[PDB]
Amino acid sequence: IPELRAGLAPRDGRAVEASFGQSGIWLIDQYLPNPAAYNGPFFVRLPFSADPDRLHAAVRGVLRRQEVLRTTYALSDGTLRQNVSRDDDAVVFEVARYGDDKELDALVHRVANLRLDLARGPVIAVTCALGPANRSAVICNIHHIASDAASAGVFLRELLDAYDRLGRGLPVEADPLRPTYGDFSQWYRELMNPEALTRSLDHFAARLAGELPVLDLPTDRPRPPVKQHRGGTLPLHLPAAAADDFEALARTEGVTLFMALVAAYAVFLSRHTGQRRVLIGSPVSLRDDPATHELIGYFVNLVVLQQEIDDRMTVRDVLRRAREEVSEALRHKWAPFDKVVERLQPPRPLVQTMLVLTQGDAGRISHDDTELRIERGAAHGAKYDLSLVFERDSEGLHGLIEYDADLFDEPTVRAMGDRLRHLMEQFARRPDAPLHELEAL
Amino acid sequence: IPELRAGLAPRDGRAVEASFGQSGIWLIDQYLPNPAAYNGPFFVRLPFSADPDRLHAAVRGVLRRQEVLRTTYALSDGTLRQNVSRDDDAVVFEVARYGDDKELDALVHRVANLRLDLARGPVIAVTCALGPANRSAVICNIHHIASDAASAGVFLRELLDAYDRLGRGLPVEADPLRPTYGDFSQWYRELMNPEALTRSLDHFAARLAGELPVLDLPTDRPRPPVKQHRGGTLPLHLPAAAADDFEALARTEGVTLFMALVAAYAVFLSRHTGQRRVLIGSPVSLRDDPATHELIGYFVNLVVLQQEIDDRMTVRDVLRRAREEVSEALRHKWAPFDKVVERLQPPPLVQTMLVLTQGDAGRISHDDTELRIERGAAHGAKYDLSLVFERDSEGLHGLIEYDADLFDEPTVRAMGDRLRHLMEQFARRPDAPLHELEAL
Ligand SMILES: [K+]
Ligand SMILES: [K+]
Ligand SMILES: [K+]
Ligand SMILES: [K+]
Repeated sequence: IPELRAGLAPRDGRAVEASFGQSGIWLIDQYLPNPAAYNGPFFVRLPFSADPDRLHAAVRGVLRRQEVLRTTYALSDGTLRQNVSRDDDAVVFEVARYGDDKELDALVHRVANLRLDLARGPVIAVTCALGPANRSAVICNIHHIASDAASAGVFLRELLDAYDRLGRGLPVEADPLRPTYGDFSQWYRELMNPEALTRSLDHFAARLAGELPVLDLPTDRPRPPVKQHRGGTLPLHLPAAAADDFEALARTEGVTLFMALVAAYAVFLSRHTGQRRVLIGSPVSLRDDPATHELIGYFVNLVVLQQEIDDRMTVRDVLRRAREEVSEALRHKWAPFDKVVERLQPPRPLVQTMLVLTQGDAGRISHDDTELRIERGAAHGAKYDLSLVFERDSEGLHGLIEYDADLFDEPTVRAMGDRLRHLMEQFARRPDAPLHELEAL
Repeated sequence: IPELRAGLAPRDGRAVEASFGQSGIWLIDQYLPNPAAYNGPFFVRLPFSADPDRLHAAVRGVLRRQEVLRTTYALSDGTLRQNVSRDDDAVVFEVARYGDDKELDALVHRVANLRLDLARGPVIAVTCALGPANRSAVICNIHHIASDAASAGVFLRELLDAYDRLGRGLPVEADPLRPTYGDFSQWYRELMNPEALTRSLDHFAARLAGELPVLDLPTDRPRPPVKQHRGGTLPLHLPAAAADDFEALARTEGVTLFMALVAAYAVFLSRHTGQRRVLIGSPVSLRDDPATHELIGYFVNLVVLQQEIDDRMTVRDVLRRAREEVSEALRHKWAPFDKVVERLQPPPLVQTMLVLTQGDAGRISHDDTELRIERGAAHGAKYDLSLVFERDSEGLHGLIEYDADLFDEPTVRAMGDRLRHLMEQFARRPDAPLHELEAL
């Protein structure tokens, strides 16, 4: 797998083609809300009161060092292109006040519900929120065509570094040795040469051949003709003990934590739908190369995982079947989801639910000897029926549910969450047990 | 002024043309937020824990009795039509929970940010919010084309009444003797016959002739090429004392409270813009006839008020000049705003607005206890800023709705402070020339 190098894309001024991910995203954009909350608008509470003018000047420094934040999109002869502008002030900005968490959440909602223009920009909004005493907060919305979950950490590190440099009178400018998102976009297209792309597509086309199941969850309402794009969230409240045991199960059985969650979630879905086969989408990070680790952009590909469940399999059986499914999918993870879709020709996609695992250390930023936390807003467009979003660090494993309120009332979701965390507790307690001997509630 | 009668529009099934207001609203409709907060998504805290299934059944009863909630819109031969459906379940509904004010505001925000489809519907969203103890809340979003500020009280009275009737096994059905929004729409077109419409348009075309000023407020940011539809709100915090004196000022000088607010706001704007002439829009209620008082719909027309201010006029001068401008404008208030705009051909007309509601429309009685109608704070900032006043039994108060594309909040807080200061001075020195009312 070749290394990403700066200058791969023409540094002459010619506009680079959008990456596989940007192209799929641009196609669907209808000025909807952010599809998901885990990778959406965010904020960080500061243990000082930030100066608004210098914070704004720090933001312009971040735009200079982060080329995707100055990028708009347009078709040029049948090809979508990334048009980079020199204007480091293309940000939707405001200074506002709050006195408590409710007032802060009101400011977050305003930022989170912007519907940014991809043709003209800006693609980023920032609010400098002034709190009581020595408190303040930065609120940020980056359009998902220009970001992913990890981008939030990148943005805040760049912003706090620029803030501090500008305070010391130092300059804040682009790193010419760092690759851009345009370089990564070209690198991705070179990686997916025609033979390598057919090979990876061929894999998923074989795995997902035939009549695929459509997730059949019990709902409070039928799917409406008009989607209203109204997402809810609900924390799992997975007990710390059960969470620690679930992590212990994973390593004891030789599976990653993610493989374990995928298996338990598949069992949960199989029970609730009465369906043997379940499909779970997962957004896999493409940040393998460390040259991507300080770049804002869409460094993700959605990968489809298929599992077959029945209640005579044991916990250990499903863990090991998830290990094989995840292993092969990750081996072909560079297959762009939208080309997988095009190759499969479903009845117009593939997946109606998603599972995500983040390392909680990506939501932790050190600044001036203190630790800061990246917090997500709760509002989203409910792209899927429901998405399980897990985060694990040394301090423990925890999760939340993002759900489509067009289908579910919140107590239904709380009941689902209640069964899922119970199941996960039984998984760790009885790896040898057949699933039918794991009793409900 | 003819009476509104039920059956004015054919009860045969032929689709009535949209009202003047609905037409203007439909033309602009993209998929933007509610333009303003004062007339936007709302909620009411209930002193019991509502039963979700019966509350949903109550909502279907309101749809049956309130025909605009079952209306969608579509052109048919160059004419916008109100297509009424019999589906009393066309509502964006959910049941959700809250344990404190923050969690409730989270449920309000989700309802408030829906972008309802005018061609397909639903045009209404309702959330049955289950709180702690024996407490709950109803959260509601009705599209601007199908409502006005007063509609929220109509909706909630209908809802609580239906809820109780369904509890006692009684039926909840349409009142055939009550006119519909379709009747009002046809009544409005008959009222604005060609001669009567030309007369009212002629009035505003003469009053508003020439090069109109464009509100020139100091902003923190220039007006952006891409509007982001990001509204803020800021409470004015008008002291009870000054608010009472201000009301007392109005009565003593023989002007309505609204007239007094219009004068003080115009003075405030002239000072902040450096402009002698200021235009203020005001949404005027068209619910004169008591036959409209239990109807949900857009019963409003925007009217443009023009005022000339300089600092040698006294408080009493601007009060009496506001009296004449408002009196004449109200006399021609049926002239549809969009037709006034078409007649004037601007390069619309007003960049700011003033509203006065009677807080008795924001207060409803249920089983001996009084309930308050509360507005969300999110909106699309249709105007640079809008001053929203409400006068109830407890006093007079106001808030500012503002465009965050232009203003940071501390700028708006400083404006609200100068406007509140000015209004106190108005009441203290009605004889004084304005140049003797010093800032701060
Ligand atoms: K502070
Ligand atoms: K505030
Ligand atoms: K909740
Ligand atoms: K309750």
